[PDB]
Amino acid sequence: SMFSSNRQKILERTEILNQEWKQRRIQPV
Amino acid sequence: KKCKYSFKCVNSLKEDHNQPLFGVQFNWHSKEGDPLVFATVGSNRVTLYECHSQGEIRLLQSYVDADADENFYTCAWTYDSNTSHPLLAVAGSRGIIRIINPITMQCIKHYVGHGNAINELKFHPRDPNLLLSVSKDHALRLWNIQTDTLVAIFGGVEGHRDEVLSADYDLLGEKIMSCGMDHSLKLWRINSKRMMNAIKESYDYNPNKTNRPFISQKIHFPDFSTRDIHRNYVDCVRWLGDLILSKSCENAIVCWKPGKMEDDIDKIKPSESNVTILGRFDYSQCDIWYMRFSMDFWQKMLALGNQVGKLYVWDLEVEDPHKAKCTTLTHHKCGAAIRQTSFSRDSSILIAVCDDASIWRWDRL
Ligand SMILES: Cc1cc(C)n(-c2cc(N3CCc4ccccc4C3)ccc2[N+](=O)[O-])n1
Repeated sequence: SMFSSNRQKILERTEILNQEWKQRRIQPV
Repeated sequence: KKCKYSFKCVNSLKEDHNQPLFGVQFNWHSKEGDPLVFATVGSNRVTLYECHSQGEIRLLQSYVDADADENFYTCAWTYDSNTSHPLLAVAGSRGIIRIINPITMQCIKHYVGHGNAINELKFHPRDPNLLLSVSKDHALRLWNIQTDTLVAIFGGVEGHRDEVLSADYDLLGEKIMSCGMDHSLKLWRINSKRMMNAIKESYDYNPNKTNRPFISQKIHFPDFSTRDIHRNYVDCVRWLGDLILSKSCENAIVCWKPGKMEDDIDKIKPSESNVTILGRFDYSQCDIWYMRFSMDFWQKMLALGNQVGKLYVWDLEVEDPHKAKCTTLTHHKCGAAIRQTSFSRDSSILIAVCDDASIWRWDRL
């Protein structure tokens, strides 16, 4: 469906962002 | 299926200025394990809070703008690409972007240029230096905050004809959708050869190597435009994968896409005259202007506050928007308009800010 194809796109793209966040060490506030 | 998500109101407070709070953002850049921080903006103030156990909301620092007539409408978090230090950009009625060091509450730098109020600020999801501002002057502007340059101005011949109220980058940061008082939603690709080059040139700009000022792109033409979704001002827009969520005062957030049902977002022609409406997330009593909806990082939840203090939440993993509705979050003491909400990066906490300067904390069960 258009739904599952869209959720998969969100899943893969948020994963790319999450992996970039994981490699970062932003100092606390 | 059905929504499973449940929340509990664990705390609330009211800021001493008693003015409407228009914006709230958790800092999603803080690493796993580090404390959960969020900023609120309203009046000429920017306030930072830390979330602790047993619903404690701890006040960290307060920023009071020198201009007592300033009304901050928006904020966005970023980080310094060199030092890893967090940064907060804020803007509002004066049309000035201030970059604040959140650890000291000092204004590090400011950007003048918009002809009027700035309604929204968004940082690029892959590049922390690329800041987008949308304005009452009918234009969007893209800034490179490392070289202090104006990369591009999105407006002009086929740009917005009235205030731009909202904008959002897509997940990978290849395009922006904007919307505003002219009832239109406009797509602006930033992965075009022209824009990628303009971004590369903003980084090459060295002022202690040249006397000439930096030349910004003037992007007069969007990659898609529609006035066929809403019949009034469009005050909030977000990407949902390749689809769009947008709202007017019709007591619905509309899910739609440019072109016909099967059309690829990246194959859409600038002259594309069709749109496909895929669904509506219906709610009530949110017919006043300037009310924003939000999603969590994983885009599994959609939240929106209404004019009487109810907080609607939907599960985006449920295909039918009607079966996607979760238990509305209500508290008998929360009666003022909820302007914006923000989920913590892990979705464990939902903060709501109100017209009466109150802050509401909801913890996920
Ligand atoms: C005294 C008062 C009450 C209100 C409602 N404002 C207000 C807020 C904004 N914002 C803040 C929230 C928001 C949410 C969605 C889209 C754009 C914006 C921009 C703009 C203009 C006005 N204005 O009417 O001057 N000022």
